[PDB]
Amino acid sequence: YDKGECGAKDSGSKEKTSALSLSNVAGVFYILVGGLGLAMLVALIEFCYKSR
Amino acid sequence: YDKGECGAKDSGSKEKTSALSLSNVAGVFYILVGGLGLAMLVALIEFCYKSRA
Amino acid sequence: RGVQMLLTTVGAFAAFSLMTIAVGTDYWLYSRGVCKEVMTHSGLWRTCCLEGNFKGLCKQIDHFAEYFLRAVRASSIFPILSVILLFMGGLCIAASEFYKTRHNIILSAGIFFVSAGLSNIIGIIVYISANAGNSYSYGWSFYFGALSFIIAEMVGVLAVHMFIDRHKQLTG
Amino acid sequence: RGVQMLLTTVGAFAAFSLMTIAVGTDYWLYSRGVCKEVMTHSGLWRTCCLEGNFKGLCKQIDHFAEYFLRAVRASSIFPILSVILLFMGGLCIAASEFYKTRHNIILSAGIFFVSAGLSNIIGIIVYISANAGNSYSYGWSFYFGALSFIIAEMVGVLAVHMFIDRHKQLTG
Amino acid sequence: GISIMIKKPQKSKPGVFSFLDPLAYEIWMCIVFAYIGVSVVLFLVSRFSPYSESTNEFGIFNSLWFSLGAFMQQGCDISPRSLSGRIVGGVWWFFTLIIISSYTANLAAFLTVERMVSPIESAEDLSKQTEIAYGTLDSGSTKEFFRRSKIAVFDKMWTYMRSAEPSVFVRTTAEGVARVRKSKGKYAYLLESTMNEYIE
Amino acid sequence: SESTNEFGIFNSLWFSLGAFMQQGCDISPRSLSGRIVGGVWWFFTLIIISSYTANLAAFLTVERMVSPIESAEDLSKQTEIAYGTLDSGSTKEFF
Ligand SMILES: N[C@@H](CCC(=O)O)C(=O)O
Ligand SMILES: N[C@@H](CCC(=O)O)C(=O)O
Repeated sequence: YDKGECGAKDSGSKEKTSALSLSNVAGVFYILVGGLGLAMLVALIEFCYKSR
Repeated sequence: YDKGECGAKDSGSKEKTSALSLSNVAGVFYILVGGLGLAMLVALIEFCYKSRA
Repeated sequence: RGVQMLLTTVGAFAAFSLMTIAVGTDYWLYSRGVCKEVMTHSGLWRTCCLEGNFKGLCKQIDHFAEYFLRAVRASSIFPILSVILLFMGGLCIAASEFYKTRHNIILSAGIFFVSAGLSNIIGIIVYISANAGNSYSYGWSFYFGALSFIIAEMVGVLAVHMFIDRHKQLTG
Repeated sequence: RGVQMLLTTVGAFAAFSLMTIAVGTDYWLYSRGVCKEVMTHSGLWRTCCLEGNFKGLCKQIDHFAEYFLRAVRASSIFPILSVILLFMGGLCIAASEFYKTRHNIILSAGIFFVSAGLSNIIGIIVYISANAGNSYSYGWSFYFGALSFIIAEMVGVLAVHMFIDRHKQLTG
Repeated sequence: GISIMIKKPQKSKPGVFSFLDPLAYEIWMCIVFAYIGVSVVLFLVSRFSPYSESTNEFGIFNSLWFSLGAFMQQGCDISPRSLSGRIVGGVWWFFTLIIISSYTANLAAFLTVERMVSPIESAEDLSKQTEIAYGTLDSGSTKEFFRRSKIAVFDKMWTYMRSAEPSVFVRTTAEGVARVRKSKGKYAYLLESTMNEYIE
Repeated sequence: SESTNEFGIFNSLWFSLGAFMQQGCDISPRSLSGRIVGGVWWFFTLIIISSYTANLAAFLTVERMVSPIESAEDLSKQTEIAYGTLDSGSTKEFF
């Protein structure tokens, strides 16, 4: 007990936050670009339907 | 008593209360003013085009 | 009809007078200090003492990246330029008794009036930021500045409206 | 008016050159590292050490459920795709010097440029998502790639503006 | 009376753009490219022939103007006619909807952690805190007093003063003060309050 | 030819106010300098509002009454709170 040390058990010192990384939101960008990629395809298939 | 030479302390009003200071958001106002500052020149070049059609 | 020329020139005159008074008066701030603690009032140039034996004493202000921002407050360039540009606009529109038919006076004075007003927004922001760099409250010059700005924001619209109508009537 | 061909012919080769240079240079990142820590520079493929006695020593990069994601970074196939598609886009207008009056040879150039840009964007996102896992900072290739994307966009847009004009004038 | 002494906590001068601090540099950069791409795609798809390009207002510049106001959630004056364009709109709308919320949440958290800082007060909890070290003068009466007094909190103080090394002890007021001045935040000192009242 | 658009001064004040609130504005600048001016004011409000809501959220999470005074100097600056020793107690003679 005289050799006890690690009061970090109780969070004896307080962390401080930092900004969100890109990884914490990366998902939305894939969704966006995939959506745009799909969005182009309709115009070509519409024009080929309207090709006659 | 002559030798003591520092004493600035929060009195009359206090920084610690809670509110955001003006300084904490100041830059946005610079961005705003610069934005409005730009739009004058666009109209001026629109005149400099049209003024000799 | 017409007399709006008088109203707009009066507005410019009044704002100019208020602005030059504001730059020229020791009534920006009340605070505690000593003209080397006592209630103390500030000009933008000088620190002056009241409420004590040194009442009426004055001293030059202590002027001393944000390293380069220090010069912005220290020069107070934006206040001065606001006055200079309001002077330019007013003295230009004062010339409109002659040299007529071109109407360039009205448009240019309009732009001068607006830019002069805009300048004081920066000046105020700069000063209010720098002074934080307690117990305060603002002196009358701060409100003379605000009022000058308000009148500057008014007068230019009316002057541009006069320019527009007096030019547009060529359509009929 | 007509001349836009002379302009739109310009940018694609420059964007291609910049993109391949960016892929082709070992200066994407400044970081701590090793070449078997000390300050180090790296590209996509390999690492070379500076700031010490070993300066000039090099090694190939460490290549090593979400597990299957690693392949995309390890290849970096998206950059390569964007480069190849940009080549195809440029070859569209090179082809449209012959076989004129078809018009529809022009159309795909912008589509190729757009898609290459979208690839570049994904490539960047992937690269950051991998590498961010220490006072780091970016090497010039990163900016060259960004600029390449921006030009590819603008050139594609104005090429489409030409394809809008040149066929429409036949249709009355 | 004896007193504790500490360094001033350094004043938290704002940064000129600290409002950005929630969101990290790379995210702020990468938003821009997406805004461009969306605008360009909206342009291209709007003016490809409906079967003739005169049939809609969605020129390049109007396409750049739609996306900015849409990103602000300010609404807009015009709306894309084709189903393909509507896809793009919906996507960009969802994208902004996530970002603005995340930004607000993070900023609120950042302020929240601050308030409950709870800085060292009365400092008797130096008998309970252990991350922050404190010194005492050699041979000074205090060096006997903490051996010679035996109140439980001072018992554990003396146990700390016994056990901690590099030692809590110092030969002179001058270099003890220097130790506090250099060992900012992490270090503290015990001295006579009359001396603190002279120094501070 | 002037006034080819709705944007009289009155309508300009109306539009800019509706733009500040995130509220329905039908008219459009349709033109470069106006569109430029429209943008930044939107970003300005976005940041302002987000800041306000965040800070109020923090404000409600932790409370602190703040003691009104701490020192004999404050007791020399006294507003109204009266004070005194025990009577007959030797601290009175000491004072
Ligand atoms: N001068 C004090 C020193 C007190 C101390 O540092 O313990 C004494 O008489 O012991
Ligand atoms: N204990 C004090 C009385 C209380 C006081 O002085 O206020 C005395 O011995 O006189």
